[PDB]
Amino acid sequence: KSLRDQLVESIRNSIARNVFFVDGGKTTFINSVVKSLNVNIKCLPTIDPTKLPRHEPILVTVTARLNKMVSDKLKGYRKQKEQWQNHLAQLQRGLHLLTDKEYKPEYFSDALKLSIGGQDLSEIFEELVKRACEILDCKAILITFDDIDTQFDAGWDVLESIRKFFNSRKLVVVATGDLRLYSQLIRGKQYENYSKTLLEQEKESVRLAERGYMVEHLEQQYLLKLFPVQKRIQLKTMLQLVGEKGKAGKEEIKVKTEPSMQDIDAIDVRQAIGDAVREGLNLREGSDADMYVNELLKQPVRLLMQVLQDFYTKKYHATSSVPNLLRNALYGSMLSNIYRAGLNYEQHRFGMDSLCKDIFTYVKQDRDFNTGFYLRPQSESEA
Amino acid sequence: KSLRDQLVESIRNSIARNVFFVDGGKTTFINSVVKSLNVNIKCLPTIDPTKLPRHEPILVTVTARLNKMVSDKLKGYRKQKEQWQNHLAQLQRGLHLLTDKEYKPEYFSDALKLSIGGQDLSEIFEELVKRACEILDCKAILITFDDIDTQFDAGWDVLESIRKFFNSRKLVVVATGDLRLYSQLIRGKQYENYSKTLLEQEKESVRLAERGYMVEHLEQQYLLKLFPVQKRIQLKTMLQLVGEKGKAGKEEIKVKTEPSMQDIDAIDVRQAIGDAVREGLNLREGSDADMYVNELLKQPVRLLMQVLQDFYTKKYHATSSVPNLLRNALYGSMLSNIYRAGLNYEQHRFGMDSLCKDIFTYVKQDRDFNTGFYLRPQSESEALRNCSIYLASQVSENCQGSLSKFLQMLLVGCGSVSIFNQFVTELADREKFEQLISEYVAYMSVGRIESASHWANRCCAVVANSPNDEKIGVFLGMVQLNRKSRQNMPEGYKKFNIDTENGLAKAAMASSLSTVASNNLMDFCSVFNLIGAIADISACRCERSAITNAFNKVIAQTTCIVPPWSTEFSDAITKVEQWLKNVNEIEIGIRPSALLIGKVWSRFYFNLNNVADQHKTRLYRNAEHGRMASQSNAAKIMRFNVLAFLHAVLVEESLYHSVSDREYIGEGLRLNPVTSVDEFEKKIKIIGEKLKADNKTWKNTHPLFFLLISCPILHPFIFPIGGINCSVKALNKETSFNKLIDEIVGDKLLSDEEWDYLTKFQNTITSLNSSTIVGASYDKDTPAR
Amino acid sequence: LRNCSIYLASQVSENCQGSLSKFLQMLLVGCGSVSIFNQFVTELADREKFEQLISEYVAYMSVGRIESASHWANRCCAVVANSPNDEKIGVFLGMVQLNRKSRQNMPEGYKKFNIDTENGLAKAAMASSLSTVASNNLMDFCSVFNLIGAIADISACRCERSAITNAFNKVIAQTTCIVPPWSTEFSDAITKVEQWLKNVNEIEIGIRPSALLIGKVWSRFYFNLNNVADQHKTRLYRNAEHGRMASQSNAAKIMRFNVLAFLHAVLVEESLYHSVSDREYIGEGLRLNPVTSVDEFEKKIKIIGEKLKADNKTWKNTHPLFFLLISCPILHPFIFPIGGINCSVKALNKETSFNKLIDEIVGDKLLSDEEWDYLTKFQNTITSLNSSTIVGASYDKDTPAR
Repeated sequence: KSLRDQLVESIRNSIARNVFFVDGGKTTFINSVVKSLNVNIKCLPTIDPTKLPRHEPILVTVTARLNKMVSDKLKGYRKQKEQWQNHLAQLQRGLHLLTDKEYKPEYFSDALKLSIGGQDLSEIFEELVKRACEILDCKAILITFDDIDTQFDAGWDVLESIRKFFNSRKLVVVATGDLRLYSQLIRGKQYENYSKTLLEQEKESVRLAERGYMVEHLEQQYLLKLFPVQKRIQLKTMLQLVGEKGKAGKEEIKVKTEPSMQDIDAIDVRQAIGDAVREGLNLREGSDADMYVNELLKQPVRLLMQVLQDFYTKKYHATSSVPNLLRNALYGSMLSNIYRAGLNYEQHRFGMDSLCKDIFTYVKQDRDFNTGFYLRPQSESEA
Repeated sequence: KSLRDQLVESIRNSIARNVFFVDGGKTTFINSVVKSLNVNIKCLPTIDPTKLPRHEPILVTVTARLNKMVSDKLKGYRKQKEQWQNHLAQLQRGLHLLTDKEYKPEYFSDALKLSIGGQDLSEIFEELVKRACEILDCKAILITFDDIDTQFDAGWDVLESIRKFFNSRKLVVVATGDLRLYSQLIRGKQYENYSKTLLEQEKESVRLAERGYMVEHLEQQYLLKLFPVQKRIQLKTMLQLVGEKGKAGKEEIKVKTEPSMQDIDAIDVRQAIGDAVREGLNLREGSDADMYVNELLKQPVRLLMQVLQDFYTKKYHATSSVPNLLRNALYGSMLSNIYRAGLNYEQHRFGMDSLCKDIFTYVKQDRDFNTGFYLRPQSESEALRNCSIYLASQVSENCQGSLSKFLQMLLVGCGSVSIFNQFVTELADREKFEQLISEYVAYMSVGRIESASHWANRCCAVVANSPNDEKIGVFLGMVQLNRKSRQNMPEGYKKFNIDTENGLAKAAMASSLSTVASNNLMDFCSVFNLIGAIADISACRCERSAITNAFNKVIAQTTCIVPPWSTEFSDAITKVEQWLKNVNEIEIGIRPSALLIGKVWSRFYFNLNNVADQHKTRLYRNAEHGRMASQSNAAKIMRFNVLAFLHAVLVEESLYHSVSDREYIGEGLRLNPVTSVDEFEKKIKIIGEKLKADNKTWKNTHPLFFLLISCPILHPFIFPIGGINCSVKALNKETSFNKLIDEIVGDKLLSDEEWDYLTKFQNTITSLNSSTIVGASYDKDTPAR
Repeated sequence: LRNCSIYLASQVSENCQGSLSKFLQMLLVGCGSVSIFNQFVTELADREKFEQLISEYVAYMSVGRIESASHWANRCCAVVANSPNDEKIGVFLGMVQLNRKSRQNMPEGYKKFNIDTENGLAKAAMASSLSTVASNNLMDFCSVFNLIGAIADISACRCERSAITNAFNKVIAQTTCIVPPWSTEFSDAITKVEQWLKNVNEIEIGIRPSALLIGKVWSRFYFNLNNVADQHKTRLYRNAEHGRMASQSNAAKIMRFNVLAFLHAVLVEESLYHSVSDREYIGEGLRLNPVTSVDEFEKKIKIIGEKLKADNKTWKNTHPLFFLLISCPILHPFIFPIGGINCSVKALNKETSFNKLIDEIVGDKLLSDEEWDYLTKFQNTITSLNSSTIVGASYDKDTPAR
């Protein structure tokens, strides 16, 4: 992408917070960036916070990956090393601070032997990063964090590590995900600070209202802090990568419907969807088919991938009822949505007795009751 | 800053509680102070309570930093040292007191060996500070605490350490943050002291009330204690550092927009914001742009920094749509605010279907429902005030360069708020009120409209299930025409028939037809549906065939339900095809604001009720032919409803359209054409010959009015049969009203030989005059003399 | 709350200091936003319901987010106009609801209200008080609050003459608003407002009011207002027009005394509770309000008038706010309107001697004798409100004997 060139190239002249955020594929784009960086900038292997050991601070993972990169370099082609070890061991023995149930006085003696005073892990990690940058022939080390949609608790550890430890020039951070998720995490953590019995005592509408405005201000400032607006990345969607109604279509990509498809017969991408929709909905080429296609192009890119692939593979199947094929693909792809709405789960009673009741249920939650039986995709919500 | 000189200099002569508090950049100011101190006062490195190890008392961090400063000094240039060690070790071994789950007796023996008695950590730390002051050649050691906005639990440890340990001359404390946060912390800690089962037992309103007053007194005394009022620091805001309206501006600072900006080209700071706001909101230099800038200057200084930097860097980008740039910057900067309000998160469905629903949601939480569609930043709260400017940017970007989308904004968004107030609020508890809104959205199609005419069709039903006072079919902006020929008429009064109307007059007339299917399937001739029709043939396409079915959608009898709470057109199409091309070339040069669109609606909506009242009580048996100012019929009402639109657009667009720097309308007393065209004949005209002395046309300036006045759909309603006043006095305007219109449109509207019949037929309505209106008894005659 | 009271008193004292516009603001938006709620909105209201009624009353009233004082007064007209009873006359608290449809059979010369027959400043003063409320009938109210709101809006515009021009056009223009969700030709007048605004500008800076003064000025004003709403209510006879007497009242006399009720309220409390002078010049006397005649107003000005001289003081240094208000061209047409002047041998001795005292304060002489003579049997004087019919007014009996 030219947008990944964006991210690389602004990162390049961003060192001559320092955190770049990407909305949203996220994983594929992050990996592309990691590569395009290989004017030197080191890049740690992408960290997936949802796949790490559970109770393991992000600082531990970052330091371990940095240790492997530094030792792999140090190995080829000793004076430098034990003084990398020095900071590694001292960072270690200073790492009880993150994990302890409480403070015990034996840790005072640990804080009085000797550039600020004490055992502040921020300083030790920043010298560790200075170590790594001197050793690796690099200035800044790109700590890149992967999306957290699966389990967004780990996002809090990521945010705290970014705030407290990765705040340094020798580090540039690229995080990705959905900013609503981080909003949620931060707001919940901000509510955590209010004292218990205060919350159970002051329960007038004014108190909840002002505490809401207040957790507002705090969460907003937190996010403007860790994720500067100027450093946030697009990651457009599909409909933006293709034409709207024929008056657009920057960098069309094409999809492949058949096995042979010698990179010339590939029937577009807007087409594949239009053709599935027109065949399986029996809709003609009116503005209504382009309608359904437009809505379906706005989908999470995986959902479109899976529906469009199931349909066409089973279609090859059928040719060694298209609406049956599209219906099966849509049932599987939108399965969580229909199971939300209370529509019929079973395939063995699709028939049409359950179809009418499904439409009535959909109309009931879509309200409407006037154009709802059209089944046009106009509703409040994705589901 | 001179204010940091303040803090340093009062601290300097404050030692010759002792805690200085700073409201709120806090971090930058604190660091500046730490420096300005380097008459000696030692200063510990600034402590950030949110970045310390978790379970670590503030005393530990303070003592460690003091130990490093003392040992770094002690190193250069032994008798003193082991007696610093003595206090360090004894403070240590006396530090189990802060951390223990409980007391164990082995600690008694620790408290009996030997200036007060025991192992009180306060004394040991105060001697440690005396140690450090003797060693370092200083009197007082500035323990400076950094802001805690991130995680304000640590503020409690800070407060307790200040109260119990840093209370000493050899220590001066500078804390910073927001005093509401510390209020919260202290109040919660005070409630902590009340016994459990007491709290679960005494739960009368009096008990909670007195315990509230009581935690009041305690928290207040705590804060007056730890943070003396005389020692609290300003830390002004941005708007105070710059001018209010040009009558201020102490120590202006300037921002830099471009990379080169050789420390002279820096275009101010108030300017950068004013220029972003005026470009991305399309707001002109009126008091409204300085408005938005004033509100945005009051923001947390980081938010302004980030929005103002994103906008201008991406602007450099664009020059190797400004409203798109400002909208993106505002969306990112105010992201938490909009995500609070429940507005659309996604960028991939910004469009304008979600824009109208966003405005309705904002108005719902801003209450108002009367000026809310203005999107002015006036709300209770920071969150909705931010959302207002973000939505203004959304409107400016989405409506830019589109006459269809302008009418959309105007109708769906603003009307979706006005209609609700005056015709749906009479029903509505909060649970019930929102659900009434929920259907009003669902029925109105707000957020999911197909077409503007569809909204207007549904608007007819909503408006038509409330009015009273003799039950006439003369509603807000419409006339309910009789469709059953079962009523005994005086004179030539009879039904309405679409077949006797011809060509464009029929097409214009049929666009306004609206059928509502409650139980009687009436038919309304409504101005909204005509406006909705115009929106639907404004962005179809270059085709002539596409215009054809665009007609057939709005021309055809459109029938809808009341809410759940009560060949022959050949030349007209070329003409609409004509005017659409005319719109297409030159609609792209239109940058409206939520202010302009809201104010055009305000005039239009107001002018509408004057027509709904003045012309209501003038439906006589001979009032037809509308020859006079005090005779009205179904044709005169509709003509002035159409004229009310065009006048509203002309006036506000002469005032609030960012295509021209100034008004061509003049400083005058501004009225609406209700029963005659005095005011409309006027303003066009006074603008008409000013444009020439200014060497301007109706094209370059006043685009929207020019496109609307030139619409063939509107022309039949402008000079209908029986809607033209025929007095010697009244004609001098109306004949001179015609000329001005022709001169703008570029083609001459009615032939004299068509003009003569009017004042003594295609493209002119000839059957609405004698169409009877429901409830109009039509039994009385016009007054004489 | 006791601490909050003194804090808010300090807020009022600081913010209203040196500003006649902000003084009227405090007075109207703040204090009125409380009284109006009591007497016209409490009849509806549970605590959950009560606060929500307040929440809309704030939201509709624009309390906390007002654009202009006239906007508040326009919304105040609707709130006041959805409760009164007892024969359903259009004589409300501080206002008159004028008929706008000429469909009613009149005795005598009674007819509509028309703004076109009024001229120059009289028109401008009259049109400022026009208020339209759009519930279902779009009536028109001539309200003292909107006139006070108008004065506030042309008190802090600026030094310009053009800025005053559109300041007029905002308050002059037909202002139309909804009921709450719970029911060329002005050339010389502008120079004059431009005149009086400069007069205000030099010397408004020397005005330091208190929550006590502002609250007490409102208390007198608000009280005087209901005496006018009752004494003049039951005096609308067919021949009560020309207002020649104390027991004959019309739409012009009611409004004049509503304006006089304001000016008297300011004069009295400001003689008592304004920190610009150490003492009162009003005297230890029994203190009444001008309701049906100007006995009390002719009085206090005067007793203050010649005390100021023995004390070597002027209406400038002492009693600033009253001096600025009495000198406002906007108010003058309502002071001596046609049919609002009592024409009894007894009653005139005050009113002719009421005129002199006013001229001597303002510094310019208000009406020419040859304008004064027509009054006591025309620009800068209201001549069309006398014969303007009021809704509900019987207008059938003329001064019922005994």
